[PDB]
Amino acid sequence: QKYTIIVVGKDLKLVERYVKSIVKEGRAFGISGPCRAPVRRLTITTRKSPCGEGTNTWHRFELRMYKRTFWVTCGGNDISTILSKTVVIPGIQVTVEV
Amino acid sequence: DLLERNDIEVRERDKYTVHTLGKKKNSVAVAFVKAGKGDILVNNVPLALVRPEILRTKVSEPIMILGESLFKGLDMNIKVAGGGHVSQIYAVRQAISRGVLASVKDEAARSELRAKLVSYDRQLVVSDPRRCEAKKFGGRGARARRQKSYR
Amino acid sequence: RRDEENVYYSKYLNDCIMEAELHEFFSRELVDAGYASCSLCRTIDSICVIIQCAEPEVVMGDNHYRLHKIEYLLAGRFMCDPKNFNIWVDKIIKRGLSAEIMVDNLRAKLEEAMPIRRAAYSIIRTAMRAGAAGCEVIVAGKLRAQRARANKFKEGCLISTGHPKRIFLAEATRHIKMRQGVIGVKVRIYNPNIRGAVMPDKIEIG
Amino acid sequence: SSVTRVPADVFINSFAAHLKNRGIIKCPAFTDYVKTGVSRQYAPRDADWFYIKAASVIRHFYISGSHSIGVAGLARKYSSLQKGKTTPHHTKRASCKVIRSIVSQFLGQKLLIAGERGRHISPNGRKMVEDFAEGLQK
Amino acid sequence: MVHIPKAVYKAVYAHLYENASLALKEYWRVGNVPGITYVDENGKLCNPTYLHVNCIMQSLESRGVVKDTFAWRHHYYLLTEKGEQFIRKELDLTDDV
Amino acid sequence: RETEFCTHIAHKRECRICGNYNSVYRKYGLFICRRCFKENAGKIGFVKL
RNA sequence: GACGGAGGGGUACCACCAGACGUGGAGUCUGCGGCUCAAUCUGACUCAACGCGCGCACCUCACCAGGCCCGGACGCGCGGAGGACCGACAGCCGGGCGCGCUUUCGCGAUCGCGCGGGUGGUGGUGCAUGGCCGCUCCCAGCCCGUGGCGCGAGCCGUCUGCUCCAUUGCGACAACGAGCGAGACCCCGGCCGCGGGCGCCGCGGGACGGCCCGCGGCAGCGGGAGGACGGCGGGGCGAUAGCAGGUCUGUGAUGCCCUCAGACGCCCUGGGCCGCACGCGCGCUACACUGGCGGGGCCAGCCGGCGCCCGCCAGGACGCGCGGAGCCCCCGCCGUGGCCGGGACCGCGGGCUGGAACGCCCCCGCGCACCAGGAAUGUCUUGUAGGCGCCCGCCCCCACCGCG
Repeated sequence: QKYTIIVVGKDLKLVERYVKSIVKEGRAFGISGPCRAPVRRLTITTRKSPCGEGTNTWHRFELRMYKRTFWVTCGGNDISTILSKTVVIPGIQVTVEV
Repeated sequence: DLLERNDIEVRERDKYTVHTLGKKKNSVAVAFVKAGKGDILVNNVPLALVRPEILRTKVSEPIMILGESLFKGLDMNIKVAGGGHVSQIYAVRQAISRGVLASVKDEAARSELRAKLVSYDRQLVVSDPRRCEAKKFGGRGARARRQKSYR
Repeated sequence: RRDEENVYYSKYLNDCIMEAELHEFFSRELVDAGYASCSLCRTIDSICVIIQCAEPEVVMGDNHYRLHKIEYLLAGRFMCDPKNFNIWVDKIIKRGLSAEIMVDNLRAKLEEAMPIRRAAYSIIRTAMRAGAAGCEVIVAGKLRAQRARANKFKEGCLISTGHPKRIFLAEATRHIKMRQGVIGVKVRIYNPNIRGAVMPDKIEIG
Repeated sequence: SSVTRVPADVFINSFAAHLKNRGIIKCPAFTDYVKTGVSRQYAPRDADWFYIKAASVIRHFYISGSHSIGVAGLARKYSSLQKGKTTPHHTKRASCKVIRSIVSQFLGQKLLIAGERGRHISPNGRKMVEDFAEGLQK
Repeated sequence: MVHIPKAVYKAVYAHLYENASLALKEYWRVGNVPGITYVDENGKLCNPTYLHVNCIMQSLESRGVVKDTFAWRHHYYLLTEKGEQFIRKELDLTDDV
Repeated sequence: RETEFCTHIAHKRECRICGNYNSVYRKYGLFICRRCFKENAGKIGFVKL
């Protein structure tokens, strides 16, 4: 059975290692090539000032969300083996699907 | 319409041998040459029929620089997606010239068609990047700011 | 080629704002144990918080039940399964180098009413000893007067601008409360030796 | 290819004339006293407008190839801006009831097929669009 | 003066005594706290009013049964030892428990 | 006072942190004060650049 | 140190030059002033106030006209079980809510009262403050340690030279070494690979004043070339010392302070911020034919849903996952006429959103000024000005707004 895997990482460097680990754990289970979802840019522009006094300077805050595409043809136990096998780094999105 | 897998998705089989591109002002064009009877079509529309009627001459400049012999055998299929009307005619010209260059690229004869075309018109071969700038706060444009009331 | 309604992104957002609510609860909860960095990773409805801290003993304690009661409190608040909320507290090296501990220590030292210059001068020493080349302490407010002023006591060279500033500085802001009024203390600690890389302009040429 | 080689506007005007003689469409009563679009405040002065529009809907469906898109998509193709406001001008879509009443009429005459969702040019209709283009070619 | 129900008073006390965890989001009269269920005299397990519960939250704070660490518009209460003994007496519960 | 208290129904969207009912900025589902967001957007991971 | 209608050097479209396209003059929009009202809530006023504090029917909301209610916690003294507290049928009053009254059914210590101490507040003071921004500050400035110099305050370094854009360098010197700011970094872009796939997106190189020629110790200067790219992009971060600049009305940031049970607490209803002789600031639409008209072609990007019928529309019913501008281009038409420009106001209707228009949308009307704008002024040099559309924020509805 083939299971869909999606990983969302805010920091590109933190997901960069995770994608390298994903190939080095599921190679026998034939993990899919890591297509990268186009960045989802969460953008908030807020006036920098607590008040509205002074020039209207704007504070731009952006969270870039990166996502990767993975599929593994393996047993029900085998995805769980890769889920334990992949490098665990904190604050990551883990997806198990059918 | 922006740099997707659209480049090869339009045609299945009918393999084209020479691939070329022409991209300016966000208008990107992918040109595929099967080297048949020499006819050129852009976006399913024959190159001799171009939507701007004055800008058919701009599109037919690569063809005007070299003799009929070069285009006698080069069958080009072009696909321009995105950008704008004028950025699409400008893109077409760049792609047609990349197609002639790709036919004679291995020989030192690539130099002859690059010199003649470029000398008559710059950007026939090259593509001037000139991308659009970003609006900044306090203005309606990158170089334009709102009128100042006092002083 | 897809339906653009992926809610994975929205879930990611609610874990970030959970840490952000936690970061503030832990600040009220553990000013005694020097709460500092917090991260959260939940794999499959597991939930694990790594609180890098100055001291984990007040957080944990006998039977690690103080930690457990805090874990229950958040399991109830975030409506997660009770006891499913799990936290591991780690002791941090170079207590002086992390300024969230140093600013916390200063604010509480200032309360005992010690000399304000002496307070900063003692904190300045423990950061330089911990290795920070740049140490900056600024206390501002109505200090020993009915008028505002800012008193910067600084030992060493600190970068103040640019991309290195974001990763090579430890600015921590705390708001002391006093009968006169709030006299906020700000401590910024700069480490060129951050081990994450080198200063962009530092040419070793050895 | 065939109709694509022909200038689409030239083909649209010539085919609309053919559709009227061929009895295709047969314009409804409401179309004489109606102005296409919420943006246009003036009715078309062409008097053959419901035929010129009907060449546009069926030939644009030929351009769909296999899309099977609906009436609102075609309405967007003929949309323009609403003026007459102190506020700046904004694009408003064409009136759907006119567009619905030609795509339904074309399917009713079997020139179009409702495969799923909207409509794509029927094989019987596919000959008609190519046929007229061949007449234009010579 | 609020006629706070004894059932709602005891169930909240047990929830705090057992979990040392009560989290009360700021709320007005409308709405019901999620996580507490009380027996009606009509024999029904229900959800208690946020207002009555709020006065229980304030009675335990004014007793000293809890420690307040309010953050981000959410109250945070941990049971205190002096309160731990007190809750047992009201709930008719034992020290060994 | 059961009828009087809170008879009127309306959205009362406020910042999660402050409770102010103005500038809620729920653009991405964040019920966040614009002034309060300025205070704590670093933990949410938003970066200035 | 600051000033000079002092001298010499630089330098910047928030300076000018050559220009551009505007404003000011008209109609409207929004803000500000005044005026007026029960209230028309307020901040604030040269740059650095004036569509600014991110969409006021209600809520917001702070203002006003009312109307409930306590949510005064705990302690202490005192009171309390057939009752501490309270809740309601009808009738009436009051828009109305056993609010309250006539009254008479319920109800259960949850607590009544006096004192200490709460409790809140968009009440005040930003001349008590923190934090945060604005501005000084298209500006390169700031500064130890040791040595020198003066009784010292203070100088020297930290420079009357030449170069940069730049305390950018180079060269010389009672300085000699540093440091921070500059720069560097970072974010994107255009280019070229290496891999990957549902998604064009992960990782790297590529440009450095190198090369050529002149000129200068030099720093560098000005041309050429070679190349996507050439010599401060298009951003972010922005030292030091400050300003009684602004914000206590963003908050469980806050002192002092004020109210606190007929509350300056909170809810509920109705109004106000949008009232208009008038002055001004930011805008939007104009003044037509380099146009309106409107029948087709047709291309977007931040990035993105549609189908089927019903309806002139506006919308709606019904199901499903889908899917893309204007300008311009051609062809008609009107023909220099306040006209076929302009759409401000007004009168019938038809929808929508909500609990409610007093909101918006549309259809038929209606046809105000306005025929290129005085003194003044405002921002700009490549994908730039301008023209032209679109998206989101705040949003129930709604953008002439902001950010894109």
